[PDB]
Amino acid sequence: LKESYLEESCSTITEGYLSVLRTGWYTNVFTLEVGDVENLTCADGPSLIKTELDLTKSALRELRTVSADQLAFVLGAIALGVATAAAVTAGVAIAKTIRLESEVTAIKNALKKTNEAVSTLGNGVRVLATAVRELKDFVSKNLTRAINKNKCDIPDLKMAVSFSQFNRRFLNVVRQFSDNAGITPAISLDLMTDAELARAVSNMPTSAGQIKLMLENRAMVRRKGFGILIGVYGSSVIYMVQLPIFGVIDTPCWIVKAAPSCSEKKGNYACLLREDQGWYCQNAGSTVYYPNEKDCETRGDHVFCDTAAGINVAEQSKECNINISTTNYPCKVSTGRHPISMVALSPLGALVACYKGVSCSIGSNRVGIIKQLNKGCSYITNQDADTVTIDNTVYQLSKVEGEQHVIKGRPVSSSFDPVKFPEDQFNVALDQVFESIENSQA
Amino acid sequence: LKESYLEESCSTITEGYLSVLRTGWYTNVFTLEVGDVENLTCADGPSLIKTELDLTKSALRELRTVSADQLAFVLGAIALGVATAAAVTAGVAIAKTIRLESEVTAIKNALKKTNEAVSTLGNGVRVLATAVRELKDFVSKNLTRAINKNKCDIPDLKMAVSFSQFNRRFLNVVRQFSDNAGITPAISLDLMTDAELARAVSNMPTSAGQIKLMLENRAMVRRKGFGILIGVYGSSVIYMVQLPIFGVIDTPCWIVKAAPSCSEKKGNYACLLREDQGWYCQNAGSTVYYPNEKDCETRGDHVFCDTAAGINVAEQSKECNINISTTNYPCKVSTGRHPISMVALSPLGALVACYKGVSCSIGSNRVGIIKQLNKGCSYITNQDADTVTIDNTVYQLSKVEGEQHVIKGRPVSSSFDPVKFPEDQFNVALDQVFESIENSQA
Amino acid sequence: LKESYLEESCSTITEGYLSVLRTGWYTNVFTLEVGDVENLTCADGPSLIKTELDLTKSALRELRTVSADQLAFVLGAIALGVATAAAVTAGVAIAKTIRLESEVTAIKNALKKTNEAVSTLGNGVRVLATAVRELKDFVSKNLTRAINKNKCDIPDLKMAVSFSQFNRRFLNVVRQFSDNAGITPAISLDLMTDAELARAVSNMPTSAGQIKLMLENRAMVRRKGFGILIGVYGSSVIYMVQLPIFGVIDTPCWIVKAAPSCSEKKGNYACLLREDQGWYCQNAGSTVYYPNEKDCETRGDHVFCDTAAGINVAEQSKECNINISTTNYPCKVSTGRHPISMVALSPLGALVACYKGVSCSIGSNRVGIIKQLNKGCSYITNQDADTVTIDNTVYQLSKVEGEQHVIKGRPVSSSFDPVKFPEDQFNVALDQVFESIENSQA
Ligand SMILES: *[C@@H]1O[C@H](CO)[C@@H](O[C@@H]2O[C@H](CO)[C@@H](O[C@@H]3O[C@H](CO)[C@@H](O)[C@H](O[C@H]4O[C@H](CO)[C@@H](O)[C@H](O)[C@@H]4O)[C@@H]3O)[C@H](O)[C@H]2NC(C)=O)[C@H](O)[C@H]1NC(C)=O
Ligand SMILES: *[C@@H]1O[C@H](CO)[C@@H](O[C@@H]2O[C@H](CO)[C@@H](O[C@@H]3O[C@H](CO)[C@@H](O)[C@H](O[C@H]4O[C@H](CO)[C@@H](O)[C@H](O)[C@@H]4O)[C@@H]3O)[C@H](O)[C@H]2NC(C)=O)[C@H](O)[C@H]1NC(C)=O
Ligand SMILES: *[C@@H]1O[C@H](CO)[C@@H](O[C@@H]2O[C@H](CO)[C@@H](O[C@@H]3O[C@H](CO)[C@@H](O)[C@H](O[C@H]4O[C@H](CO)[C@@H](O)[C@H](O)[C@@H]4O)[C@@H]3O)[C@H](O)[C@H]2NC(C)=O)[C@H](O)[C@H]1NC(C)=O
Ligand SMILES: *[C@@H]1O[C@H](CO)[C@@H](O[C@@H]2O[C@H](CO)[C@@H](O)[C@H](O)[C@H]2NC(C)=O)[C@H](O)[C@H]1NC(C)=O
Ligand SMILES: *[C@@H]1O[C@H](CO)[C@@H](O[C@@H]2O[C@H](CO)[C@@H](O)[C@H](O)[C@H]2NC(C)=O)[C@H](O)[C@H]1NC(C)=O
Ligand SMILES: *[C@@H]1O[C@H](CO)[C@@H](O[C@@H]2O[C@H](CO)[C@@H](O)[C@H](O)[C@H]2NC(C)=O)[C@H](O)[C@H]1NC(C)=O
Ligand SMILES: *[C@@H]1O[C@H](CO)[C@@H](O)[C@H](O)[C@H]1NC(C)=O
Ligand SMILES: *[C@@H]1O[C@H](CO)[C@@H](O)[C@H](O)[C@H]1NC(C)=O
Ligand SMILES: *[C@@H]1O[C@H](CO)[C@@H](O)[C@H](O)[C@H]1NC(C)=O
Repeated sequence: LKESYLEESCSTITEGYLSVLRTGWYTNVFTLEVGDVENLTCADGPSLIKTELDLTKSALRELRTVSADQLAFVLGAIALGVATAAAVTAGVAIAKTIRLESEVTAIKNALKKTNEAVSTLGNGVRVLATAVRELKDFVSKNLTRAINKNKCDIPDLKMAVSFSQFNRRFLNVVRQFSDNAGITPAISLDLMTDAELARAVSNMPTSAGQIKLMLENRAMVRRKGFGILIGVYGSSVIYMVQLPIFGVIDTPCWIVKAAPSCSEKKGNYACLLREDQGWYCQNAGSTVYYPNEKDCETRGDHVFCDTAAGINVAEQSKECNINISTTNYPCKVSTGRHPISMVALSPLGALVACYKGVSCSIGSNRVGIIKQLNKGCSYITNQDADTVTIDNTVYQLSKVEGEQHVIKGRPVSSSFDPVKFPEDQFNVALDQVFESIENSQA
Repeated sequence: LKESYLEESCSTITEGYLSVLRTGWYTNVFTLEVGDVENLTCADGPSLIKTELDLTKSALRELRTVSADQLAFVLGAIALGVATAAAVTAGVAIAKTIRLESEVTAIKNALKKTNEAVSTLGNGVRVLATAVRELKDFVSKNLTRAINKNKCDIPDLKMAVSFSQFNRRFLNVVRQFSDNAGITPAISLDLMTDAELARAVSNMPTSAGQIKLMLENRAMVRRKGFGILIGVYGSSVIYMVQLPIFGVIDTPCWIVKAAPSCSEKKGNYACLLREDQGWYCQNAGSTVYYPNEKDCETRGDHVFCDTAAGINVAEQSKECNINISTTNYPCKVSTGRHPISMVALSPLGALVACYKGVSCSIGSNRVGIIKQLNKGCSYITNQDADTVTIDNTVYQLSKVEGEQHVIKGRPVSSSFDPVKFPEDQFNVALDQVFESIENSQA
Repeated sequence: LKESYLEESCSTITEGYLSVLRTGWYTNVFTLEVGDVENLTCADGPSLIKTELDLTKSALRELRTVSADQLAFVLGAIALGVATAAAVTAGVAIAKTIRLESEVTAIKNALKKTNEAVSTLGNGVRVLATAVRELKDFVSKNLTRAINKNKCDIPDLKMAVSFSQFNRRFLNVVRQFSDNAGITPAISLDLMTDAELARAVSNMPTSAGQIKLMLENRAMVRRKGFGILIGVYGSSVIYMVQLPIFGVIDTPCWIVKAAPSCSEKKGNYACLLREDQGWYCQNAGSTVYYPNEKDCETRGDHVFCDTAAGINVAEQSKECNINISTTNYPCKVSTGRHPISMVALSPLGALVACYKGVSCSIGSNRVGIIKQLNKGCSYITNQDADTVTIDNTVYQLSKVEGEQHVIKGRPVSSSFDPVKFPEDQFNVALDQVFESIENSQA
């Protein structure tokens, strides 16, 4: 990793990250076979088996009041919530195909002689179909034989404990779908075991290196996917799991951090703040800007981003890290007439905007307070310090390793006359700030 | 459903939705009876029963370090987080009444001879009271008799397994309240079973059709409610569940989507974006605008909205979908001098803002890439395509069925001279953009 | 608590709150000993013990595809998400030290003869180390002896049920880390029991009163901390729990609420809205402003705030509650030319902005609709009413007790000529609104 402190704008850019981009969704349809449990009855009073049977029938009946479909410029603000909404739209759209009675029987037909099969739906979409039959097999082969004419308080406690082991997964699947109205927020271990997740990732329509990274880091696949209830069909619970396809890996990414750049003359301030902070990743000849926090996530040098969360930006947008004052690109900034003191942590350090009214210092976990910082924008290396403080507020630096570089330059905010600085601006092109000053003076 | 593409503003409006509005809260107070478990002791070493007894006493003691109260213009930004905060304020306010010692004894008195009773609190609020006594009954009638003088390693394993079945609900109730500091985020199956949820909804102060919809879709009632711990009173755990009352159903709702409308002349751009996107629902003679995402949620043609999340808007606000340029209503927009290419998915299609610098196409799940899109704002029907792409970013269209209509009109952005277009604006009335151009030229 | 209604700005300030500020993180490292389970085999077919053994080995193997690090001006917008990101950076930074093989052996060495030990890491940071050995002890001392040559279908069901009791905690630890990709969102009862949480809080580097408050309210410590997986080392699962250190308590805090202040003349409106809403707390000679919702949380008179979420503001910023029009502090506001009717709930009442187009009233839970409100900004006491409504939207008031006071003053919005009121402003200093009017007229 290589981090550049951009002195002219009180910002950093950290390069050397490797992309892991979610480019598609792989659909794994499940049929969890429960078995013939309605036709089982316990009439000999309270029992361990009766308790497990009553839980199982109550969970199966509860599943029918759950339904996932039919009833039973500020760049960051433009992209906010898009990927999350896009994920639900995609999942609900294919669930509409799967929910058809004919599509379900076709799924069950593909699973008659095996526990896994690749299937194509009526809309031409290819999915993986998986059967889960232990509970049905236990009910048919073992439990029903032991309840000869409705006597469940049998001396075999192994049978009662076996029942509670075999129905645990089905009960959790019902809990997770009933609590979330049919759309789970993630892929639990009851929707998809480790073996099933490894089997589904291996079947994804992408290349070997992508599948190897997803297999070796499948807890992240778990975290980025979700499950949708399709419905109950006979004694089978049918749901689908949307698995993220990380189809592009190891392309260049970089992150931009920024803090308020304030310059003062005669007690008055001119301040600006870069509004292009966040992650950038390249793919197939274009650069995508991911302006919102929840949309990208690092694991070491790799950054996991949802492509549906980004905005395609021009290549020239990188000149905001180069010649922000003179560039022809409309570099986005906000402005203020009064300073904000704060800390913007970087991958390899911290940006410290320390202005009049606060005290700032850097600290060591072994040695304590190292030094007080001077007023202005300061760049602290995580080799220089372990913590940075604004007054008493502690900011713990990362310990990520990499080379830091200072790209010298007079802060653009220093060129402003505070007496002529415009009204506070929010997410405006920087040349519109200059245009405001130049027009108001003419 | 009927979707109109508004060519003059690069936006859509989809009508035909049916409201499900949360209008009130129904309070269900629970007394979970644990029984006399403190006066039980296991002195014969490690045991299955001892393990279950130690879990139960540890969970009961842990519940006393949990407390829910006392210690032991940009329309979207104005409404953000209001409903969530309002829900907690309402729940904490009535929990203040219920937490009184006199109010608790009155609740316990109403439940002496039955497991459910309608009760009125000292503040005149009517609640449902529910008793849960299995664990107390098992402890009193069964477990205590088997521990004759502190010997728990008894040959009866049925007793140990029965204990672990009977205490499971109480342990989960303690887990859910301890992890969330007394205020659960939703209504779990341990706070309220399917039968208890069906009983509470049936007792709600609303009409039959509302109760029928809530009963048949009670997983959504689960998802929109939450639970508050009241405290431990003797051997009884007392909590309350706030259940959403969907008191208004099947009134007209509609959703507005929008994408940047950009017009270019001689390499310069004038762009605007509608800032009135989101859900609108009518009720009792007024129109409520729900500007934030998490506040409404669809299930087919029905949309579930929290009324505390909306802003009452004038009826005339709908003319932004009709005569946005000439209307007297202050239609909210943002502006830019440079284009943003993006996709805004609609219920029945997609708005594609495709401008210089990116490539856009529409695809089919059977046939592949259908066609490249021309530069400008395009409306794609979900009958025309299955996916829309900006460069490599895929947006999956919905498969919702309904009639699409194009309402022709010259884009308002085409009327602007880019050389005279104002500084970037955020959530301003559209006539203030024209006023800025007209004033700056005078 | 003492609440002041500020008539000149349609806002309230509520004083008398006591701070509970998260000032640091205490790290509790765990080694959960699983035991020699790989070298156990069941070859006699299906068994209860085999099922528990297969779950345990599958959970142990699944834990190796989980990794938390390396792969296997608008004040509110500036501070949004800072504390959450800072918490993860701090936790990942110390996990980098703990993940070293030498650091792990040192932790295991400190725990050889005891279940708890204070240890200092190579980076000079002091942590608490905790061992959890029941599952290993059960596997070594009890389970392995019962499987004499791979026969697990033994007549001892006590052994099978004991196994399922002893492995429950380890299975849940694996579930919570696998679902969240190694970084749990909170501290569950399986990461840290009540006794371990009480032991860790008692060891925190803070004063007695802070530890007593944290001990007596440790469910909030649970809610504000989280856990990070370090890895699997032999048969030991190693994770760390970041516990919030509430190192400052009972210093003054106050909250500011606001609603649109609109004045109309001849059918035209001039409106402003205070944009300094939120929590303020004092500490060590400075005032910190917490502009975002999720960053502070009340429990009675105490408010729990994360210090990493705030912005250090000048003491003079409080004059926005005193002389907002004449003060030299740049009091932040937004503006509009058209009114927004809404309700801003206060700790001891409600601000009601009731303008043309809507109807507003206050209600009682015993008596019903009390009275219709007049147009303008109204302050309702929670002693006056139980609910406030805008049209049909109900806002339930709190029942918090305290003294209310009206600080009389002509609304600043009344001083504006609507015909000369500027374009809509977002988060601008109030004197810049006056400057816009005065400059545009010159
Ligand atoms: C802000 O900074 C960016 C990045 O530094 C800068 O963009 C760069 O501009 C230079 C201007 O020369 C580009 O270099 C040119 O590239 C073209 C081909 O595309 C060449 O034909 C040019 O060659 C001429 O000049 C050479 C000497 O400089 C001669 O050797 C040659 O014979 C030609 O006369 C020249 O190399 C460069 O490609 C871009 N870089 C990128 C990545 O865009 C931008 O101009 C700056 N903006 C400002 C300050 O206005
Ligand atoms: C933007 O579009 C909206 C919606 O299209 C539009 O609002 C509409 O304005 C028309 C103007 O006529 C309204 O229709 C009038 O309604 C009143 C009663 O409220 C009638 O008295 C009027 O009748 C007169 O004109 C009729 C012929 O048009 C004659 O037959 C009659 O004898 C009268 O002379 C007339 O019907 C209409 O009600 C509204 N619609 C709504 C829902 O508000 C608005 O004016 C447009 N704004 C612009 C472009 O400035
Ligand atoms: C907006 O309101 C705030 C708060 O009310 C206000 O700040 C206050 O200003 C007064 C102005 O007098 C300050 O009081 C002064 O404090 C200094 C010491 O710091 C004293 O030297 C001054 O004493 C002189 O005046 C006294 C009589 O008023 C005489 O008795 C004495 O002999 C001196 O002549 C005086 O007490 C006060 O400290 C501040 N308060 C705070 C907390 O800042 C602000 O000025 C207002 N802004 C406006 C309306 O412009
Ligand atoms: C359910 O019943 C089947 C059939 O009796 C059991 O499977 C048999 O197990 C014995 C060993 O006890 C083997 O010798 C047989 O070959 C098995 N037969 C078949 C068809 O698999 C099974 O163990 C029972 N399940 C439980 C949990 O007890
Ligand atoms: C707890 O003890 C009660 C009382 O002995 C049990 O209830 C009895 O069950 C028998 C059948 O075994 C019936 O014939 C009696 O009529 C029941 N009596 C009453 C008063 O209900 C109960 O089954 C025991 N519970 C458990 C879980 O074993
Ligand atoms: C695991 O085995 C140990 C050793 O046999 C058991 O501990 C003994 O328990 C008996 C009572 O049954 C005591 O009299 C002994 O003093 C204990 N010995 C030791 C060394 O602790 C232990 O109970 C077994 N665990 C389980 C769950 O059965
Ligand atoms: C219960 O028995 C009836 C009659 O034999 C049968 O038609 C029905 O399918 C059975 N139920 C299940 C779930 O198999
Ligand atoms: C335990 O026994 C004492 C004395 O008999 C009694 O007062 C107390 O209420 C009992 N505890 C419970 C929880 O019933
Ligand atoms: C299993 O047995 C081998 C050989 O005795 C030993 O080296 C290994 O450490 C054992 N596994 C565990 C987890 O102890």
